[PDB]
Amino acid sequence: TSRTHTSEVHGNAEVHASFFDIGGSVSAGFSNSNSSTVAIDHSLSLAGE
Amino acid sequence: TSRTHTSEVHGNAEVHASFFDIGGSVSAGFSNSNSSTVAIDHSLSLAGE
Repeated sequence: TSRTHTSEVHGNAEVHASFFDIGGSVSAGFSNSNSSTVAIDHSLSLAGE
Repeated sequence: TSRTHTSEVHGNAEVHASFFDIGGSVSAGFSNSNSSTVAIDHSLSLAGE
């Protein structure tokens, strides 16, 4: 059982160049991810000697 | 318990082709993280010999 909480961000860039228009930008934001993960695992093991 | 800190660099470049439209979108990105990773694991066993 894992209540794994990951809080992230966004960041990039972008520019524009042309015959007419020159522009730019920067991508920016925020994030928060959480994964409510549960599982189950069975196992056999047979050993000889 | 755990605490992931995933960082990143990037560098990108795209150009779109149209009739009278042109432009180069050269990019670069970076996005860090402040996470929280935790889990509770149970187990039984039965070793019969």
